[PDB]
Amino acid sequence: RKQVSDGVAHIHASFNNTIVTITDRQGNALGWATAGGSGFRGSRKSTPFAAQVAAERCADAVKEYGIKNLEVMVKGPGPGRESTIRALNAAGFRITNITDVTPIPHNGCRPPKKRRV
Amino acid sequence: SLSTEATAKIVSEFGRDANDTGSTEVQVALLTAQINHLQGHFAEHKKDHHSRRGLLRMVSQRRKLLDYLKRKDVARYTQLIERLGLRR
Amino acid sequence: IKVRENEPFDVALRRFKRSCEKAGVLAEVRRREFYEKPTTERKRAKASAVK
Amino acid sequence: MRHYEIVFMVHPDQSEQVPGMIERYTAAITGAEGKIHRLEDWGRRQLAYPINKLHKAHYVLMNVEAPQEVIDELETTFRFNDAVIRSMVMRTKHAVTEAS
Amino acid sequence: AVVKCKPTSPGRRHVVKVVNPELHKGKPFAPLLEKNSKSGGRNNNGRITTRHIGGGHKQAYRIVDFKRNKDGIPAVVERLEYDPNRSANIALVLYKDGERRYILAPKGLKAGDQIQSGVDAAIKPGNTLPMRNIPVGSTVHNVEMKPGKGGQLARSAGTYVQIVARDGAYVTLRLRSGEMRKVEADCRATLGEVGNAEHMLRVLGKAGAARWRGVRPTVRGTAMNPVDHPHGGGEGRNFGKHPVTPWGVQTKGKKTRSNKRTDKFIVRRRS
Amino acid sequence: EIDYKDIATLKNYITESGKIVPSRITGTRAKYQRQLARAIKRARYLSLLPYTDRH
RNA sequence: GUUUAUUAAAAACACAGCACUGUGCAAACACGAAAGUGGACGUAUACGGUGUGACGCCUGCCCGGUGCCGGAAGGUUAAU
RNA sequence: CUUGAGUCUCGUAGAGGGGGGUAGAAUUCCAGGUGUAGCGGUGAAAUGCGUAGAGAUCUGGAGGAAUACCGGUGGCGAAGGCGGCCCCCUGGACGAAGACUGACGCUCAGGUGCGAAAGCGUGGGGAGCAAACAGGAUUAGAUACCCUGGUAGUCCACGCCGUAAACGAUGUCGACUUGGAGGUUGUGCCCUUGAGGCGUGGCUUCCGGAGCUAACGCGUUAAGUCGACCGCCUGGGGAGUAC
RNA sequence: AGGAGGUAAAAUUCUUCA
Repeated sequence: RKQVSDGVAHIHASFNNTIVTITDRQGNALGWATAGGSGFRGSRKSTPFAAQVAAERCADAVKEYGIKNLEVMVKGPGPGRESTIRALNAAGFRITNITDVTPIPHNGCRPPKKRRV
Repeated sequence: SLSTEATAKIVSEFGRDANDTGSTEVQVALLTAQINHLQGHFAEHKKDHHSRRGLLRMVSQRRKLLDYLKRKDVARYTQLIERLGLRR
Repeated sequence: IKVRENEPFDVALRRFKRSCEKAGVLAEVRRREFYEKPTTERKRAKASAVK
Repeated sequence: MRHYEIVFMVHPDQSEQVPGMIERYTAAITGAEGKIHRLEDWGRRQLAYPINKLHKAHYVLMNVEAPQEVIDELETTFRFNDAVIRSMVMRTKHAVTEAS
Repeated sequence: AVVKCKPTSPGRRHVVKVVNPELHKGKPFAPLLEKNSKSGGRNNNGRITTRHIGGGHKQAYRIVDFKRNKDGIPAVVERLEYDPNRSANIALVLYKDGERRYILAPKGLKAGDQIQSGVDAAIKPGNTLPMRNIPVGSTVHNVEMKPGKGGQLARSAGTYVQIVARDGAYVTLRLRSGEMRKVEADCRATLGEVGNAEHMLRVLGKAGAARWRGVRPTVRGTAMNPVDHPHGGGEGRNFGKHPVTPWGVQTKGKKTRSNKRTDKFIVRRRS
Repeated sequence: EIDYKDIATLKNYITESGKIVPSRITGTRAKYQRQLARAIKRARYLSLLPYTDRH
């Protein structure tokens, strides 16, 4: 089904799990893959390696469309922030662009408090 | 804060001449002018306390000036209250 | 923020984040709101910036 | 009677009406013995960010020495006029010329 | 404007008047009036179908137009009148043709405004036009469910609807109840909010203050006897029964909605 | 610097992200610093200086 | 204020108020085999049911049983 | 009479105050397209959410509140307190000279006004956050710390409350007394001929003298050295309570 | 060398007079 070549790599790494979704130049998502979905529960997925295999997981599910090259928009800090884009490149994808889209509000909502540990 | 047009105008009505703004009558005159101007200013908003003390300071200022004038020459005092229109 | 590499290389080389955003302004507006407490912190650090 | 920057931008579609705006504007001002020391029309210029959809707008610089009356009732015309997009009046500090 | 009377007498100290200065004082527009009698909670069979209906002060009907078909014809609001039949206020508008009609005077309405209906009417309170031309999100009241019928949604005071969807030839409206019902955009509507909102700020003050309104005393099922109400009579404040109607119908949660015809026009029930 | 329209002089006082560069680097003066920043704030509003590089 | 007309006029009932819940219109509900009508020529600040009963301070603990509001793998299961 | 204290001319800087608009990002809610068994969360899990299609992703819309970067022992005000941008209205402070009034001054019981947050009354609104409360964990016990939800409240108009570690824990005003390093705001002079050079005022920060103090320390803005006036304390608990 | 980020989870109590 289908046969694209240019897409996007919307990754969302956090302090718990890293979700990677390979979409097209339209933003409809062709296939995704999480660090937790491939196992690794708790601190297991809270590591850069969890995102590494996660990328390969999303890769081995989107190549069915013949995705040659695709952009990469990083979102959310935490682990698997750099190792993630380091996988797609080694997966055989022609990296083109890499832009950051981490939601940065100009001081609006009021963040939580409870964290006394 | 009271255009320079009104200020110079008042000075040439109470004092012997121009540049005589230092006169007691001139001061109490230019002060009351604002007290009546800002009078309408506070008529609106009414939530401007910071600028309220200023108006009060202006009145409390002329008030002490009246006691002084009334202290020295009494005639100049009456001829001022009836003209300027105040004290009741 | 963004990087448009040339051709002869694949390495990230995106060490720009470690000089602006990344966490220099993210970690700040992450935990407590502080408010007036920062002043004491900056004043304390500024007191150690002399010697 | 003080100075006002005034720098609004008309929608690219209503660019033919722009030359008319300056007419009524300058007219309403001169009507109250107003002034005018500068009037520039950079024309359809590029935008920095997608404002209210569409790219590139029609900027029209201005500089008038009108009183704090006819100027206050000027924005009401801009807001009511869906044609123009943005609007802004700035400081006073005497008058200027050319530049930009 | 809300007013709180003083304790000049019992049943008058708990009264909170809700008057309006910008409200006309006198007789309404005769040309737009009719009989409008009072039934009494009884049908053609003379049987009291609806309980708690009786008495009340004599009322008259006000010819109000909810369809708003006068398109391309501006109109000026002459004044604002009180409509007993409803909880909102009516506005006697005068179009440029010389025809007068009553309409649910919106929130930001005044005497001397220029309202108009049609697929060209400017997006403002007091104007009516199909939702197919009204921008999404626009708070609208007196919405219709069918193109040509008339406004039936959000007609009370302080109430309002908000368009929040499109898709196809329909649009989802966020009813004041919190439910989102789908209605074909072909249906017209009036931007802005309905009449006053201080209607819910009322508290009457006394019992007789509710009698001349059309409401009669309320009897409890526990006070009545078993032969009259399922809750039995008891022998000193007793119950032991389940909160039901005087006909054997569960209550306090027991839903009684059966349609299946308009369920499709529903997205998310209230909450 | 002395104005906001002179974007050709305020474009070298801001980083690539649009963030206003501190006086610690630019070595600008004191009074001229706030004025320089005040000018940028005005330009940004008039869509003269992008708030962020995300655009 | 109302009530056992004709042994009980009371602490009973009603009561403004408050709360829960049902109801998106051809409403719920009710009178009716049906039509139709009432509810309402009203539209959630509306209406119906229930409970309590101005106001002031407040209204705790408990979901097994009996109901109600949902979900659901498996099991049993009518007509045919 | 003029040196105190004021007025007047011109000019300069500012999150000072009040009112009315406006812009962007993000979060939440909602809708459409694509997509599918996970999502979310923690130290580890779980409650919760999802086959009525979440999360993720793309586009659009509404709403509330707060204004990233600038931003700093930086600025302003009597104190409390005060941060996007623009308009309107407005107080005070300060500087360069000259002129004028001529002690018109300082403080001040009563009294009066203002006065964070929280709370309360009559309404509206309500994204996020979040007492109480509800449901999961931790534990010997957990009416708490932790997690998932969440009302009042926070926001706005008006009317009250007038309470704080409301502090610089130092009342206000005036005069005098060795200095050094910076911030910030005017102004005079000089090939402006260096982005400066040479002086003079207001305000502010750190350190440091004498001196002062029990010590800590403060230290030209004093707790130093003096003068004026008001308030207040006389062991702690009782008690910021009782009448 | 200057700067930024990251980096600890909970775990009580111990008579009186010298």
